[PDB]
Amino acid sequence: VKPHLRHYQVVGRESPSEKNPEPTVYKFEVFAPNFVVAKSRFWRMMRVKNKVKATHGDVLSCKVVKDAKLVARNYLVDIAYYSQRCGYTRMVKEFRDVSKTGAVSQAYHDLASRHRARYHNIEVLNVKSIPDHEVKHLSIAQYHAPNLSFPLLQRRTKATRKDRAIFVKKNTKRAVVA
Amino acid sequence: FPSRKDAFRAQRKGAKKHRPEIIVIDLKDHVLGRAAAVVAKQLLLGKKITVVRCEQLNIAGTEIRNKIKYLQYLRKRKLTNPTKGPFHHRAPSDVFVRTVRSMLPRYTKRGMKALNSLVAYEGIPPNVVRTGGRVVIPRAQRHVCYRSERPYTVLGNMCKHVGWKYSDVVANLEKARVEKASRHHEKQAKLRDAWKSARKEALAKMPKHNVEVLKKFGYA
Amino acid sequence: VSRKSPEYTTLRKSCAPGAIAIILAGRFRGRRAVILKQLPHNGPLVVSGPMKYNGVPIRRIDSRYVIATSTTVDISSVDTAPITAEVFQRPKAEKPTLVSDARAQLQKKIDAALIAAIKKDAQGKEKAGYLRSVFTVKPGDAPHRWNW
Amino acid sequence: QTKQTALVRVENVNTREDATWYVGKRVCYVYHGKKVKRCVRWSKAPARRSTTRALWGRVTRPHGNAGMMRVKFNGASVPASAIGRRIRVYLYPSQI
Amino acid sequence: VKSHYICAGRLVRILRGPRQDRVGVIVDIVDANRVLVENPEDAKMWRHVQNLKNVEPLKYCVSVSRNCSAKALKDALASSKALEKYAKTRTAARVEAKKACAVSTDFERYQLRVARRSRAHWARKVFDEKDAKTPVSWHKVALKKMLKKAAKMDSTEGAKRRMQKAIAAR
RNA sequence: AUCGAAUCGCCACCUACAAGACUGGAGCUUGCUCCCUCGAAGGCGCCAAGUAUAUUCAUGAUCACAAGACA
RNA sequence: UUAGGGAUAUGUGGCGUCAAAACUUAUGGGCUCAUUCUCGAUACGUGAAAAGGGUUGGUGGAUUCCACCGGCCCCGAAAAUGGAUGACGCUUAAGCCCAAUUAGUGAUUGCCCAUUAUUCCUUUGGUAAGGGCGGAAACAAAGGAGAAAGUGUAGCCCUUCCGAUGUA
RNA sequence: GGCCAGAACCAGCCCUACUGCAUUAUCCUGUCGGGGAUCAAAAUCCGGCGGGCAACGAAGUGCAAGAAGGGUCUUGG
Ligand SMILES: [K+]
Ligand SMILES: [K+]
Ligand SMILES: [Mg+2]
Ligand SMILES: [Mg+2]
Ligand SMILES: [Mg+2]
Ligand SMILES: [Mg+2]
Ligand SMILES: [Mg+2]
Ligand SMILES: [Mg+2]
Ligand SMILES: [Mg+2]
Ligand code: NA
Ligand code: NA
Repeated sequence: VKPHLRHYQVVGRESPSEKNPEPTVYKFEVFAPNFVVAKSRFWRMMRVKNKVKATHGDVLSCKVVKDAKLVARNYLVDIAYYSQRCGYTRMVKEFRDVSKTGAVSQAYHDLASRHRARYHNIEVLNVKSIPDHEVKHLSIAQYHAPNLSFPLLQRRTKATRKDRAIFVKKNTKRAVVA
Repeated sequence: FPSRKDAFRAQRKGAKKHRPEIIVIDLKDHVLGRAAAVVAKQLLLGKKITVVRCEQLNIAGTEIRNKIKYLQYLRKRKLTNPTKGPFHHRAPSDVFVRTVRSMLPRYTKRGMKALNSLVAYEGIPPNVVRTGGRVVIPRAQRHVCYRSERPYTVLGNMCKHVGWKYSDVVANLEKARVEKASRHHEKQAKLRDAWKSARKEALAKMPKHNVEVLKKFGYA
Repeated sequence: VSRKSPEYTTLRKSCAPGAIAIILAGRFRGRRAVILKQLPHNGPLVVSGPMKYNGVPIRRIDSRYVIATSTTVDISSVDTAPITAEVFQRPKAEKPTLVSDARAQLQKKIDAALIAAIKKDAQGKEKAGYLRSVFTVKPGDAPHRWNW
Repeated sequence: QTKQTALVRVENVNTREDATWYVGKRVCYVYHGKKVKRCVRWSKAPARRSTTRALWGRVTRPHGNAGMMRVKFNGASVPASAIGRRIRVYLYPSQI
Repeated sequence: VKSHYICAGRLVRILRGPRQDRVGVIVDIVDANRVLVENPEDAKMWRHVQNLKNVEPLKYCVSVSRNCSAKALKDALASSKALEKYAKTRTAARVEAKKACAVSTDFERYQLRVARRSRAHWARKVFDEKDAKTPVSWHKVALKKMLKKAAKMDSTEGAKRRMQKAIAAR
C-alpha cells in the first residue's frame, strides 16, 4: 500500500505592512495526508516560532515534493512526540523503506503502536537516506547483507475473492458451498 | 424410527429410498468459535449439516485456561432448584451444539428449526462414514487460524477432565474405523490404478482434434 | 430511422441473423437455435434452429428470452422473406402435430436452406453437434462470469 | 425489518459484481398450498393444475460486497415462511 | 529444505491483485514484508513493490545482485532461460488453461465438453477390456468368485434337467 | 388410498489417513543443484453409448412452478 | 427532531454469529498471553491508587552492562442467590494504537441501518402567489360531462410555493 | 374486460463507459572524485560537473466543465 502521508513544502510569509515592509520568507517541510493539513501545520509552526498568525500571513506556495525512484534504502527519521507524563521526547529511529514518505508513514505507525502517540502530537525533525555502514541497529542492518535469504513460513494464502469458498472437500479443491 | 403409517404410505407410493441434501463436516483441527459461527449462518440459510469428530475441535490457549473456563460455566446453577437450572453438557459434540445454539435465535421457531437441522457426532459413526466426501471450513482451520507457537487445547481432553466419560470409547472406535477404512483403501488400489491407466490409454485412442482441445484447456 | 416505420429496431447487435441462441424460457428452454430475423415494427425474433437437430420449429421469441452467443452460421442464402407476421397470425375461435400445409412447407424450405448453410461452414459438423446440445445450469456453475 | 424488500443469497454469486450481473432478472418463490386453485393456462394446459404456486419478483440491486441481492416481489411482500427456503433466479430478461 | 527462499534473483508469481499470475524477479529485499519486483519480458511488470504475502516463490533463481540494473536483470533472465523452463512446467500450463477457460465462449465450452466425454467413453472401453481380462470391478470379481461355485455344483442331475426344462418352456 | 404437492448432482474412482516450521525423491554445500510421476484439478455427468455419413419433435402458437423428475 | 407514502443518500453507531453490513476486506504497519477476580474490547458511565516486575521501544554513559523514561501485559486487587465486554465466542483477533477502500496499477464515493437530507406522489393549512369565469363556432338516436365572482361544503375550476410533532 | 402477466417505444428522473488542463527539480540520466563492502564487484550514500520528459495508462498532486449503454412493480404515458 502507498504511504498515507504526502511530502509537502509550504512557503509562506507574514503579510507585509508598515511595520514589516519586506517580511522574511519561510520554507517548511511537513508530511501530511492532504495540503489543508500541511498548511495548518505550517501556520502552527509560524505561530510558535516566528509569532506570525495565519490571520496575518500569506501562503506563497504549497506543493507536494515527489518521491524518488523506489530503492530499498535505510532511512534515519529524527522525530519527536509529546505526552503529558514525559513532556517532549525526541528519538532518532532507523527504517527500511523505499521512499521518504514511506519511511515517515512507517515512523508514524511505529510511534502510534509503541508509544500511543497520535499524528498531531508528533513533529518530524528530519528524514534522511543514510548509507548502510552508518546504520546502527542490527534489526535494520541485517537486511543489507549480500546473502540475505529466507523462506516464507506460516503464511495464510487466502484465495482470490471470486474463488473463495465456505465449504471445501477435505483433500480436494472441490467447492461445496460457495 | 418411522411409524407404521409412514412405512405403509411409502410402500403405497412406490417412491425410492430418499436422503435429504446433507453436508458432512469433518471438524478435526477446526477453531471452535469460528466453525460454530460459519455453521450457524449456514443453518439459518436452510442447510442441513452433520458435523463429525467434534472431540478434535480446538480452542486457543492452554488446556488449563479452557478447563477453568468450563468450570466457571459449570458453577452457574439455579440455587433454589438446580433441576431447571443451566444444564451443563460434558460431551464435545454437545459442547459444539451449545456453542452453535448460543449463536442462533434459539427462542424463535426459525432458530429452533435451524438448530434441529444440525447433527453432531464424536468420531465418525458408521451411518455417516459412507455418505460421501466430507468437507472442511478453510477460514476456521487451526493451521491458518492460530500462530503455531501458541498453545492450544483439543476439546476432547478438556471435556474428559470436566466430566465426559466416553473418551476411551471414542478413541477405540476411531482406531477401528481408521483401520477398516485403510484396509478398504489399500484394497481397491488396483481399481483406481486401472482407471488411471484407462484414461491414459483413452488419450491415445480418442480422435486427435479432441486431444488438442483437451490440451488447450489443460486436461491433456 | 422512423420510430413509426416497420424497419424501426432497437434490438441489441448481438442478436444478429444467423447467430446461435440459447432459449431461456418456454417449451424449448435450454435448446440452442438459430436466429433468422426480427419481425417488423421492432417485433420478436424468429428462430428455427432446425427442427431436425433439436426439435425447435419456426417460432417467434422475445430477445429478452435468449442468450445470443458469438457463434454464428452465415444464413445469407436462406431467404427469410417469406417468414412474415401473418404466418403466425391466427384466425381465433368462436363460442367453443397438427400443422397447416403452408406452415409445413415453409418449415421444410427454411430447414433445408439452413441445414445446407450450416453444413457449408468450417467446423460445420461441430456446429451441428452444438445445435444438438442442451444448455443446463449445473451445480457449481457461474454463468455471470462467462463469455457467450 | 422492512418487508417490502427481500434479501437473496445465490449460489456461486460471491461478489458485488456478480450481483450486478443479476440486476433486473426475474425471481421466483415456489411453494404449495392445500387446495388446487387457478393457475396460468388453467384451461389451455390442465396438467399444470396443482397445489404448487409461485410468487414472482425482480432483483433491484446488489446488497453488501459479497453477492447478496435485493429483490422486490410483485405487489406483495414475500411470506416470512420463505425465509431459508429455495428461490429461483432465472436468466431472463437477458442482456447477452 | 525444498522451500524456495526469498532472495535476490528469485522468480515469483503474483498471487492476487491487478498482476495476479504474472511472473517477476526479486531484485531487492526491503524488509520482512516488502520486496522489489521486475520482469523485463512482461510489459506490466516494471519495477514495483510487492508485499511478501502476495507472491509465490518459484524454483528458479537468476543470479543477480541486489538493486541490480535493468540491463543486468534482462541479460541474466535471458541467459538463465528461467522463463522457458517455467513455461514448460504443468503449473504454468494450468495458469494458461485457466486463462483460456475464463475467456471461453459457449461453443468452446461445448467443444471441451465433447472432448472430455469422448475421453471418458474411450477410457470406459479400455477399462471394460482390461476388466474382462483381469477382474477388478465389483461385478466382475463377484462374477468370478460366484462363477467358480456356480460351475462347481450345477453339474447336478436335477439342476441340469431343470435348466433343460426351463429352456424348453420359454 | 387419500395425495395435487415445495425440494432439481450422480458415483461400487470423493465417500482412508496425517502434516502446513516443510509439500514426490535425491545430494551435500543446508539453500541451492540434479532427477522425476516437473508438485495448482476426486471421477463422471450437461441430449448419437460418442464426435460422426445420423435420426421424431411444431399448433403447448412470444414469459408464466419443468406441462417432468428412478440419471 | 416528527403530515402519510416510495426511491435514493447519509448521521450517530456499526460490518464473526445472534444481527442488516468486509459470505471473517487489503495484494496495511506495529504491540499483546491473561489459571476459578476471568486479559481486552466500558465516550457520558457504570471496576481503582500509592507502589512494584514478561516483552519491545526511547534517552544518556561506561565496555555486551549502568542508570533513567515510555507501550502493552502482570502484581498490588477481599463479600455475601448463579451470571454477565449484552450472550456465544475470539488470540495468523472478532483485542489495543495507527492507517486504508479493493491497493507502488496508473489518481481521490467498500459496505449496512433513521420519522434526518434530496427527490417523487397524495393530504391538509396559509401573512399564501397566480390564471379562468361576457358560455367560442358548430354538433340529436340508430367524444362524455362540468364551468358557482367564491372564508368555510362533495371545497366554482386549474396552476404554483411553503409549513405540518406537542403536555398545561 | 376496469383482471393478471411479458416485451416495445416516449417524457422525466437515477446509475453508467468513456478525461482534459496545470505541476513535477529534495527529481531523472551520463561521467569524474570520494566512500562502501565482500574473494573481488556492483549497490545503498555524499559532493561536483554535462545533459534532461521517470511520460508505462509516468505520478494515486491541484482543478476538471468529458451531450446522448441499464433501471424504473422508484413516476406518468
Ligand atoms: K435507502
Ligand atoms: K392550498
Ligand atoms: Mg455440583
Ligand atoms: Mg410444476
Ligand atoms: Mg448478516
Ligand atoms: Mg478479519
Ligand atoms: Mg456489544
Ligand atoms: Mg403542500
Ligand atoms: Mg398539530
Ligand atoms: Na431527539
Ligand atoms: Na495487522
